[PDB]
Amino acid sequence: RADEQAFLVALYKYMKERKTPIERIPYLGFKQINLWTMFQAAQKLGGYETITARRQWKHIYDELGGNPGSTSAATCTRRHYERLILPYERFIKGEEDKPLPPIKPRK
DNA sequence: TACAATATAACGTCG
DNA sequence: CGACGTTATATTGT
Repeated sequence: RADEQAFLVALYKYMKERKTPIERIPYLGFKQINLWTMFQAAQKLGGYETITARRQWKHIYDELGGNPGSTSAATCTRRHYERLILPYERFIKGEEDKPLPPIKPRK
């Protein structure tokens, strides 16, 4: 929890210095942004790499919770994640550990 | 004003 | 042929 929040406050400074602050990223599919949660959800559903190979965000919506009437709630989150932690998991996957391999065709 | 997010509808794929 | 999943479009809110 605390280190994801610390590294997303560091991203918040860097992304505000890139004309793309969290001040223009108001919500998460159902609830508030809560980055650390959609991150650990994506890391259970196979990182952003299994997500891109399978459109597994519908399953991230499963780890997030239920929201009546949605069929692409977490799908919108994909477009947030690709600017809100896809540029920062680069330190996790380049200078700590790579638990997400490039092998992912489909099923 | 314009931009971003969420919801709904349609299309495609799989069973 | 039917059901499920994914993608695209539209509407609403900030």
